[PDB]
Amino acid sequence: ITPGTNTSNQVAVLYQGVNCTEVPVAIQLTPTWRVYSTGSNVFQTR
Amino acid sequence: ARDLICAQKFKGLTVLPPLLTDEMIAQYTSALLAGTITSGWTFGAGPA
Ligand SMILES: *[C@@H]1O[C@H](CO)[C@@H](O)[C@H](O)[C@H]1NC(C)=O
Repeated sequence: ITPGTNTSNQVAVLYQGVNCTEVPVAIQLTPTWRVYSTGSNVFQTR
Repeated sequence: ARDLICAQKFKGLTVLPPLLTDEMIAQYTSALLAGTITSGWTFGAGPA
């Protein structure tokens, strides 16, 4: 999820169909695509 | 029994949840009924 390259470089990443807790990148495919263990607050959505 | 849903989730078949939940969809219908009952057809054309 991106506001737009012109607007900003910040991005949001959604991991579909998984708990945040069991399988974050904090502990994985696309490892360089890390966004840190906690880049921000993790939010568990449906 | 594993049902069928995550039997299908394995082998990489996934169901994306709809953007609008069931509750909000029902909320939309409730608003439509309120407009029909209280304002007739007026709310559709413009201000209720
Ligand atoms: C996995 O996700 C579900 C739904 O988001 C949640 O209810 C459940 O608690 C999670 N697993 C654990 C061990 O918390």
